[PDB]
Amino acid sequence: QENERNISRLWRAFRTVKEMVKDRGYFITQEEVELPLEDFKAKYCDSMGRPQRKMMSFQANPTEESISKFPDMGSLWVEFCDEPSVGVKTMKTFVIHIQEKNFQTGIFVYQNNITPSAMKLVPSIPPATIETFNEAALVVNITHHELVPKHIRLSSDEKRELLKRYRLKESQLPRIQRADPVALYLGLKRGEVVKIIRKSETSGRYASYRICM
Amino acid sequence: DGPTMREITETIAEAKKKVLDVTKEAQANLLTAKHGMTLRESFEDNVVRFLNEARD
Amino acid sequence: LLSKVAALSGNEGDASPFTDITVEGISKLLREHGYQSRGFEVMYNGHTG
Amino acid sequence: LPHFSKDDYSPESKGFVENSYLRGLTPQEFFFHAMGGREGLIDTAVKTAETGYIQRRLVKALEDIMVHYDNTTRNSLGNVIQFIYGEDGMDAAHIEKQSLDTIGGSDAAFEKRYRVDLLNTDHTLDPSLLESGSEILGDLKLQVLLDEEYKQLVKDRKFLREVFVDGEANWPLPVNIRRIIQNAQQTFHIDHTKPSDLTIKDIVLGVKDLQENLLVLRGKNEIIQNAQRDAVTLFCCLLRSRLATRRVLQEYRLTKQAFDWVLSNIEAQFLRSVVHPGEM
Amino acid sequence: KDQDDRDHFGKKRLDLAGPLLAQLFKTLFKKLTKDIFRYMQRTVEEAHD
Amino acid sequence: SLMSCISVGTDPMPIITFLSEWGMEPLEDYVPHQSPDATRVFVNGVWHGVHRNPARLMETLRTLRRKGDINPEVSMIRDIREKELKIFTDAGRVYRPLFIVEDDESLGHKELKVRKGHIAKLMATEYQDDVEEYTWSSLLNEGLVEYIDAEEEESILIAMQPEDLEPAEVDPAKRIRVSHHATTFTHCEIHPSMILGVAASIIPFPDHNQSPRNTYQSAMGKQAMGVFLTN
Amino acid sequence: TTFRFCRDCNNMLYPREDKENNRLLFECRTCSYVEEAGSPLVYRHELITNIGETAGVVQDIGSDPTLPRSDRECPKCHSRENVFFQSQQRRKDTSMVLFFVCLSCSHIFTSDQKNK
Amino acid sequence: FIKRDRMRRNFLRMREYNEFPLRAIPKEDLENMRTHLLKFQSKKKINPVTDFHLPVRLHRKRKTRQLKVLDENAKKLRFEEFYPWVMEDFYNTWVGSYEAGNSDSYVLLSVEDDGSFTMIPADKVYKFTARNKYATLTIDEAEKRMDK
Amino acid sequence: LEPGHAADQEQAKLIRSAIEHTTLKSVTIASEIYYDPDPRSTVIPEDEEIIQLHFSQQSPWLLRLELDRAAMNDKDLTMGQVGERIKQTFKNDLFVIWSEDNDEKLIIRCRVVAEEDHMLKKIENTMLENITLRGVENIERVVMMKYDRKVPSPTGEYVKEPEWVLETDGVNLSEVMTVPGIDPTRIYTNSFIDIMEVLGIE
Ligand SMILES: [Zn+2]
Ligand SMILES: [Zn+2]
Repeated sequence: QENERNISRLWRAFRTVKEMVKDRGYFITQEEVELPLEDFKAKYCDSMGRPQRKMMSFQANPTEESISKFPDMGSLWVEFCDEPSVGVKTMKTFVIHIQEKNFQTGIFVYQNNITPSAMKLVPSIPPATIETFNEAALVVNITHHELVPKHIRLSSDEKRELLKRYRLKESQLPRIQRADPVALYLGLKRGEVVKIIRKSETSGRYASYRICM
Repeated sequence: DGPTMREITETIAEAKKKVLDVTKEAQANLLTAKHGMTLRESFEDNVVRFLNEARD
Repeated sequence: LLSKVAALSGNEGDASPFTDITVEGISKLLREHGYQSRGFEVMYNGHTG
Repeated sequence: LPHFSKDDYSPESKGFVENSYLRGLTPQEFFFHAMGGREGLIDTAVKTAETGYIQRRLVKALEDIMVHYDNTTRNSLGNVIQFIYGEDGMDAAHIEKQSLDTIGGSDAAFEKRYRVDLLNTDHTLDPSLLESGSEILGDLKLQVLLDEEYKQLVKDRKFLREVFVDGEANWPLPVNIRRIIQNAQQTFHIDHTKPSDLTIKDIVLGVKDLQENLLVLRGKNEIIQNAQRDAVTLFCCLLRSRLATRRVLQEYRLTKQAFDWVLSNIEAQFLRSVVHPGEM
Repeated sequence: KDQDDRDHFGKKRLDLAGPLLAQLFKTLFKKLTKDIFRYMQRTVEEAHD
Repeated sequence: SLMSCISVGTDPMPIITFLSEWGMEPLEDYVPHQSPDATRVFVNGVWHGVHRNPARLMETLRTLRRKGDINPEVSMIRDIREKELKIFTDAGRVYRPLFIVEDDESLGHKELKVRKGHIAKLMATEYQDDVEEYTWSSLLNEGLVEYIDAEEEESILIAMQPEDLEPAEVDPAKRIRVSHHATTFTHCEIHPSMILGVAASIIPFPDHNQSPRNTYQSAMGKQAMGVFLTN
Repeated sequence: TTFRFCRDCNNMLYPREDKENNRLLFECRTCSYVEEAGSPLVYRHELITNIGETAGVVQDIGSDPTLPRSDRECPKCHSRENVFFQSQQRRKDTSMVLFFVCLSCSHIFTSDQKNK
Repeated sequence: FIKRDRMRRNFLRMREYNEFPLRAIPKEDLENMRTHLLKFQSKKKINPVTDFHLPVRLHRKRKTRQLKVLDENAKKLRFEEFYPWVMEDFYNTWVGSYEAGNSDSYVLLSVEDDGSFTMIPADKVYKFTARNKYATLTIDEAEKRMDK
Repeated sequence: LEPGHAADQEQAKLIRSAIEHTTLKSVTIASEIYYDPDPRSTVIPEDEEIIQLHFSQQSPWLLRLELDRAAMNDKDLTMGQVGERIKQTFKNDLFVIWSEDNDEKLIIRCRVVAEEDHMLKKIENTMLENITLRGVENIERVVMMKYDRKVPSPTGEYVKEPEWVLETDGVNLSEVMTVPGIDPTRIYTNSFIDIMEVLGIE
């Protein structure tokens, strides 16, 4: 019943997560993404059958090519949360633990909602950041949708080349907003340029450039 | 030409006849409306359908 | 057309909107005066005759 | 109308008009038809009055945007809107519908058209097509070229499938090719039943070369050349299809001067089809 | 019952010259009357003429 | 429209008075539960009371209008389903004349009250210029023709042509018509063409034109040249 | 639903549970008047409502000239002279089922062959 | 087909019981007294004043030269009589109100011991509330409670 | 719908059943309130069968209501799953009974553990309006449409391939997007504002 269905939703979302994490350039194998629902249920569901999220939380490491292009990029930690509404104390734990392991970024998935205090404490560890996603929001990866053309984040060197070649100021680029689902998805930050390849019905391949607000 | 005229005439008349039958049916509550469409909606919809078909 | 008849017969026509006057009725009247019953008429070009 | 008893849904009552204008209308018909006409005059006045006030907004918003020499389409502030006008850089005046031959057709008929294999007996050219076809037969250097070419076309079909989902084979593109061929044929009196003097290395290297002389963005660097390619991508895919070796020799029977002059013109008109910077 | 129709013509009254001149002439004659009264106050309170 | 006219209105008092004498119960005695079926009675939106026999009442009134006792302009209505009888002596209503059809006859079915005798009695007047000058006022006092507003137009039923649609029962050229099946016609239209205004009246055969070409003609006909006045 | 009124207060009676006898009464809060209930029923909403369809039938309805006439015979008196009209309730989903009204016995009988 | 105007030429070429008397009282009595109907809203049908007990009573409960606005005699007199009457024992209380529309035509027929009658014209007509039945006067306090 | 199930009409009907907003008022013919002090025994002679079955301290007031069987059909429902819904709505404060599908008259009765009526009649509204029986909110009148779809053949030319597609009135994109059994990739709405919100700027 409801238990089973909830398991299903949680699984699909979990798939989405790995997908995004690979897209950011962290190493996960195709099969590791493609692990079927039955295997996942056995791996993280208890003998009663209820799933265990605290077992699901896991580390992501950068792919070699990624280290090559973005040397600064560090490893990532992913937590889920079992609490339906996330407590500030749990948030504190996540903050501390990440600072402990010295990851460059962190990701926290919540079930329903989080106390405003916990949200306020999120920007407390520069340069490290905390991306916060809702479980129910991640159920379906958006990028697989037809209307969403492929995105690519860029290296500053590549960027300075872009601006120089078109003779542009950053302001003059078409702008994209941080709250954008895609922006969240790739975990963009301000002044970071993305490339978009949209398939055109006139040119047939049309590049484009945008810059987070 | 006349033979065409009478042919048009009947071609309309039968259309009216169909409409009349739809009327009798729905008056007798024997008509079942298309889902999402109210009964009288489905009625008008049909009647107009027949009519434009006739004119064409 | 109706005018063309009124012209010939010397009786003004009744154009009143809703009546029993019918095109065929006119056509017959006109034919009686010897013109083509639909009002078409043979014309010659002015330049070349 | 007062002339009908209550709850009369017959189409005579609710306004069906049976008589044609030639026969005239009964009065309760006429009145209805006047109601319809009035609706037609009213809405027409509204649409006109409103549509103009849209025309003004669309103008005032878009009035400042022009196409700079760099071919970026960018408004007053210098803000980049499009990195290449219309994404292919082509003036809407010069563009025509054209048939994409690669996108449509069955697997088999497609291969039957574009595939040329000298080693296998199925798809080999008839030698009388071109003067040297006999000695050409079986030669490996050429068969390899044709292999690369054919693979190119196939992978292009894989592409166009991904671009156009429904696979509509007709799209606006510059430079009507069909008319160029026809003009050339009639021009030089291309004579069927006689062998061509075209070599295959002549054909393939002719096309692959001509592709390089189609230019929109003339900048020299990685980024620009990336755009230049992504700009001419589709049009190229059309071109290869129309100039495919089989299609050239079997159908058009072009001679040397014919095929040359065609390559020349295709590029010549092409460059005319690029937008003129300074355009508003 | 249906929502009442605002455009039912039997519920619209037309106003020709008569009703118009009635309205306007009313407010004129009020203004007139009132002015005569003011004049009476001025002459009686001031005892002139 | 040509025959349309605007009501100049009259005084309600004589009507309101007249009602009570014929048995209208004054409002203040009304006990809704005890007299459930009585038709309540409006005059110019003012509700003065009720009446228990609207049928006969409404007959009395209509008879008075047709005698010309009440000014014909007054428009009375009886809504059967609503249990209301409305009256308007008010000014500013619009009304058009019609023939009054009557079932009451020596012979069979219903017929218009106007008959040839009246007609010749009119054209005697017209062609003349014998006595008493039988004219529109006469036609209205004798109850042949009656004025009807849009309100009273609710409760009646109208026939387009007298001799087409009155009697109970085809070349291909003529237009197709409806039937006479309705036996209740209370009123018959004088002539349908009169639904046209002045501008349209000049259009020949406007039935055969698409409507907007009638409109454009209605406007353009106003600016044409032509002799405007003899003087 | 069919609520009564007080005596000499005339006001509507609000239902009062009797906890002593565990039975229902009717109180008038303006006075001491209370009387017994006649049914356990108190409130009925009736979302789907078929009443009002036949509304507006009047003793004089047979005199209405604007109403059409029909030749169908009455099931009771078998008089073929009758007047018909559609459901008086005005709503989108209101069916077009006719209501035939005889001019002899005044009886109301529908045209619906599905449900009667 | 055409319009016929030759109608000048056409019209010229064609043309046990019991009988009890009634009387109008000497007006002196009328001069002394005005007569007024009584009506109750009770719904309690009986309501004879005998039932109403007793003791019965029935009783009603510097500028410079400037402008006055004009008014009628009958209306002014009626308006000046705005203290309505009332009746009690020493408690049941009825409060009346001028009907105002029914003066109209009302003729009184008094049944006297002999079958003959006397007839007096009706002055006014009043409608008596039975007032203060449940006897809660909640006034300003009630409005304040309403402000909840 | 997903490509595998695109041809099936009945799977489609399942999804329509899984989205279109369903309210208790939609299926409710009428409701009525009764005074029945004894919790177990009911004065009503008809319902005594229900008393006999569905049984084998609480409010003296009864709330009772009747459903359209046609509504139970057009919108597929089960008297049980309904009573499930209400039970898991109000939890234990309101006892619940419901009649069988076999019953020619669909009946539902409920009671509760100082002017009780207004509180009960209040709860009646929460029942009709505030209970979403099943499906996604804001959506109405989901229409099955057979749309032809151009799809490559195994032999490579295109083939017109009819498939069942659900048009929809009202828009909530996120949830509908998440519902299992559909194809999240091709989902579409005609209001771009939401496309912007959910799927971003591009
Ligand atoms: Zn009371
Ligand atoms: Zn009968």
